[PDB]
Amino acid sequence: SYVPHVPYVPTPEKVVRRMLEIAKVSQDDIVYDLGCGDGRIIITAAKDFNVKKAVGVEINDERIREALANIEKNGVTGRASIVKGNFFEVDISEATVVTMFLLTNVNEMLKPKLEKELKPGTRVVSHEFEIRGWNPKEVIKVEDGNMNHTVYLYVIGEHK
Ligand SMILES: Nc1ncnc2c1ncn2[C@@H]1O[C@H](CSCC[C@H](N)C(=O)O)[C@@H](O)[C@H]1O
Ligand SMILES: [Mg+2]
Repeated sequence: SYVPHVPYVPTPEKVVRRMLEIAKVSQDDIVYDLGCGDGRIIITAAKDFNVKKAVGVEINDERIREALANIEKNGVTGRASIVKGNFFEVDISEATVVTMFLLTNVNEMLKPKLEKELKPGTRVVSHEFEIRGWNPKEVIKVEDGNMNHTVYLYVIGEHK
């Protein structure tokens, strides 16, 4: 379709693990990755963090096939799934943890949806990009070799 430009660029695995640690993801959680790419975040959530449910939303068909293929080869089909669609339109209200690696302007556009649909205490973790106008509970630097990454953690209902 015709959604704001957000190309496929994945979060490095070390940053993926740190985003989930920072949000304190556990078995009780329901993790949504908005724009899931190859599915690495929801697969790590299910496989390493034992989450009861992980859902990736993805609009690109080639990416959906890779993600579904990755879910199968990791054996997590029970708990991890993909929703084909525009993340702007898909209901994310069941999420207890939402992960994002998008763009600051796309973060901006998502602000009404996040506030509308997410319950208080929902944690939202963003790789690299700020949610402008919100106050993060934490801002963390993650070193992956000689690369530095910033991770933002917000908590719905304590973000303003
Ligand atoms: N409006 C939209 N709805 C669903 N997916 C989208 C989207 N806009 C971009 N995407 C997808 O979101 C992905 C962003 S790349 C980030 C992938 C993953 N969250 C990670 O951190 O590794 C791309 O695969 C792109 O196809
Ligand atoms: Mg980065």
